[PDB]
Amino acid sequence: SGGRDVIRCICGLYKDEGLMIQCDKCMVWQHCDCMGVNTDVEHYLCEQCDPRPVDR
Amino acid sequence: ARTKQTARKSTGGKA
Ligand SMILES: [Zn+2]
Ligand SMILES: [Zn+2]
Repeated sequence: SGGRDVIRCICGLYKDEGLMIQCDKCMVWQHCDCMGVNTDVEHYLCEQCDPRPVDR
Repeated sequence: ARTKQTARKSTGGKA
């Protein structure tokens, strides 16, 4: 109850590396660099749960 | 934003 261990990044690369955040909805992990996350965000969401501009 | 940092290129295995 709490775990999930799902690496769903825009990378398309299933790899737990670097600093990763948890998408509040789908409870995945994603690399801060690609999603452009701030780590100090109130609640982070992947581009699937909440479409955000991704220029990578 | 729960931040789990798992860098595993050279330093990803403690002890
Ligand atoms: Zn990524
Ligand atoms: Zn999501």
